[PDB]
Parts: sequence; structure tokens; C-alpha cells
Amino acid sequence: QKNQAVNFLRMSARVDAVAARVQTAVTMGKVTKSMAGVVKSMDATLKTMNLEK
Amino acid sequence: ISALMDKFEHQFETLDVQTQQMEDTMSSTTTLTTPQNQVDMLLQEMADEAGLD
Repeated sequence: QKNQAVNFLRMSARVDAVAARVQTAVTMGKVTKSMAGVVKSMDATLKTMNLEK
Repeated sequence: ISALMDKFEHQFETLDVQTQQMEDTMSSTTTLTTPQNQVDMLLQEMADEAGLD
């Protein structure tokens, strides 16, 4: 029982780590998409709003 | 009947050898998780102080 406790708990560690980096990957994804969004909408609204007018 | 009974002895005898075999491979597969040394020191640990509480 005790050595199993060690083994499992170790798996918990490493799997948790990958879980963290995947988390970062997803949130990074959201930020990227949304940012693309603002760059575009702002761009097509920068074409008819171009500074001279 | 008597025949059925010696047949009985032989039968569950084979049960016991099946048991023994099974538990040999079954206990030699997971055996990394139960060292002999560790168990020795444990059993000793609870030997010397066994009834002292």
C-alpha cells in the first residue's frame, strides 16, 4: 500500500504537469483567436475610417 | 459413490495446484512494489514495540 502510494502520487505529479501546460495552450488559443478578431474588425473599420476622413 | 469421491479428492487437489500456480505468477508480476527488505524492517518495527502501544 505504501509503495503504491508513492507510485500513484508520482503519476499524479507528472500528469498534473502536462495538464498545466495544456491549460496554457488552450488559454493561449483563446487569446490568439480573439486578438485576430480585433485586428480584423479594427482593420476593415480602419479602411473607411482612414485618418484623412 | 466411492468412485465419485476419490474423483472428488483428485478434483479439488487440482484446484489447489491451480491456486498455487496462479498466486506464484500473480505475486511475481507485481513484486517490484513489495521488496523483501522493506517488509522485514516493517515487521520488525511492529515486532519490538508490538504490545507496548
